[PDB]
Amino acid sequence: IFTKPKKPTHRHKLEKMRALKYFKYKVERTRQDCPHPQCGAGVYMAQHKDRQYCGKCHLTYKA
RNA sequence: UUCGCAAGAGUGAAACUUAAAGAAAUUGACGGAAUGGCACCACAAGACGUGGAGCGUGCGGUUUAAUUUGACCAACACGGGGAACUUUACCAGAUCCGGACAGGAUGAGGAUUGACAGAUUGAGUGUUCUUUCUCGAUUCCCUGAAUGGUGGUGCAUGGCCGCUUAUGGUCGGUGGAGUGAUUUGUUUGGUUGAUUCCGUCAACGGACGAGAUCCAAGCUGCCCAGUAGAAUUCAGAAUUGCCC
RNA sequence: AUUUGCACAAGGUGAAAUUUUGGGCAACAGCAGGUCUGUGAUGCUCCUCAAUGUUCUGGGCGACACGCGCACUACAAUGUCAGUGAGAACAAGAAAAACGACUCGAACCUACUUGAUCAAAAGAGUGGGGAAACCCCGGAAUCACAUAGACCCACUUGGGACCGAGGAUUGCAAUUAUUGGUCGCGCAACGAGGAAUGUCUCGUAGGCGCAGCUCAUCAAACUGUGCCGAUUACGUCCCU
Ligand SMILES: [K+]
Ligand SMILES: [K+]
Ligand SMILES: [K+]
Ligand SMILES: [Mg+2]
Ligand SMILES: [Mg+2]
Ligand SMILES: [Mg+2]
Ligand SMILES: [Mg+2]
Ligand SMILES: [Mg+2]
Ligand SMILES: [Mg+2]
Ligand SMILES: [Mg+2]
Ligand SMILES: [Mg+2]
Ligand SMILES: [Mg+2]
Ligand SMILES: [Mg+2]
Ligand SMILES: [Mg+2]
Ligand SMILES: [Mg+2]
Ligand SMILES: [Mg+2]
Ligand SMILES: [Mg+2]
Ligand code: NA
Repeated sequence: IFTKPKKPTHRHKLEKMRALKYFKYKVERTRQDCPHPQCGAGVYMAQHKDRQYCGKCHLTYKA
């Protein structure tokens, strides 16, 4: 017998057009690129309401 | 019912129950039955102990969430088992899939992987949520069947080990004897640790085991040493005579 | 003892005199002996995604009124301390398709020196060794000492169990003391052990250490090794 609720398995979410919202004829990238040279271009830092985050190298820029 | 003084004797069922009971021989095993041998896992002559104390360790019991389990001469410092984590098989929790593959959904208008921060939490563990980034077709979702398991069953097994069993034991062929199971060979005697030999003989011929082989140790030959040593010369240095 | 034969007993010879000594191997039949906890040995069966798989965290396998088997230490003067001497043998020792340099280095063992103008245990350097090469002339302790040393028959300078404080080391982690080292505790029993019971015949028993093994750390275990070394019998079938 267990008392804690069962932990669900993590499912990946999606935006279904996530590349469109990164860019903005003239094209501008709405996401600041990763300054880390290893990640390079094409890796965009996340835009959280608190800080910026890189998916590859986990670099974090606090506001 | 007859006989008897009586004890009883003669005569003599059935109901019911039961698959054997018996008989003679054979091979084992056993004997508080004989005979001959043998062993310090036996004794004799003894020696050191153990059993008494403290402590180490293993086993049991008790306790515990768990105190994981096997083994009870031939279990108990034994599983090479002297476990802090691991080991670990037990207990309280928490991850991962290491469910290949096949079939069917979703699916690059994205199947999926991994994560900073703040919460969850034992965890500064993305284990889960909020949040979005990231990786891209490796996964994920469902059914089947696979996989792994110090899960069971050693009374399903292999292999290995222990023990019977440290003694001298074991088996055919052909021949003899019995209806046969079986027996002789494989033996009365002496000898040997020895079914070891010598003799004897309804046997003769063999095959294992014992012995032999093998490994060390003690004596020794050859060979050999800038990875072993020795002796002898010079050269240096030390003691040097009255001392008690 | 002997018709013979097979042999035996003493003594010679000899390093060795009867399976030379000690081991290894060891038949045929078996046992419902043990092992499914060695294996990618294995049949059947059980679990299999909040798993009996796997990993991680923490506990446990060590818990203690007790019983039992094995071992270690003792009960002291054939002694305990303190000092000095002479003196073994088996043995072990370091690493990669990875880490740095560019094939070599480091892991392992050990010697020497310092620490040290002041305890041990440490900590550090400098070398050496792939092991007949370094350790190493392997300074083991039982032992010895005419050491003119202390103790003097007492649970005592026997015994060293239990426990308290300091400090060091191994490890990612030492609390349930990991293990050494220091000062205390010693007033914990134990003064030779009932009934029963184990092993042993010569370099043996007993006593004494040392190495390997398990091992990052830890031996009262085991597997070997050497050292000091006897009493007794060399017989029997009374017991098993
Ligand atoms: K016949
Ligand atoms: K037999
Ligand atoms: K002390
Ligand atoms: Mg009558
Ligand atoms: Mg005898
Ligand atoms: Mg026996
Ligand atoms: Mg044992
Ligand atoms: Mg664990
Ligand atoms: Mg298995
Ligand atoms: Mg069996
Ligand atoms: Mg078997
Ligand atoms: Mg016969
Ligand atoms: Mg005889
Ligand atoms: Mg005979
Ligand atoms: Mg145990
Ligand atoms: Mg003392
Ligand atoms: Mg052991
Ligand atoms: Na099985």
